[PDB]
Amino acid sequence: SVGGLYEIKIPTNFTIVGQEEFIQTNSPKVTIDCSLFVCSNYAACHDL
Amino acid sequence: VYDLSGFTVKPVATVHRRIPDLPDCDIDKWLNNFNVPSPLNWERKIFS
Ligand SMILES: *[C@@H]1O[C@H](CO)[C@@H](O)[C@H](O)[C@H]1NC(C)=O
Repeated sequence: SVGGLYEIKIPTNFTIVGQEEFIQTNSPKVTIDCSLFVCSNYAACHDL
Repeated sequence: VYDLSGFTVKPVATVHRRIPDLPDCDIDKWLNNFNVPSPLNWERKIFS
C-alpha cells in the first residue's frame, strides 16, 4: 500500500456466462434371471 | 411385483439333416477278419 491505498483491478464491463453440469441421479435397472443365465433351458444344469 | 423364472418357447418340430445314400461302413467285416495282428504290428482302418 502507498499512502494506505492498495492497487486493485475492478471490473468496468461484464457479461453473463452459462456453464452446464450433468449430475447422474439414476442408472439402468439391470435385472438378472440367475437360473436362466446360469442354465439356459437344460434340465441337467437346473438340477445341479 | 414378482419377476417369475424365465421360460423358453418349447420346440414345435424337429429338423434332422444327414447326407443321404452313403454306404455301410462294414466295421464288423474288418473286426471279424481271421488274420488278427499282434500288439507289436497292430492294424488300422479308417471309416469315413
Ligand atoms: C461492454 O462490452 C460489450 C461487448 O464487447 C460492448 O458491446 C459494450 O459497448 C461494452 N460497454 C461498456 C460500457 O464498455
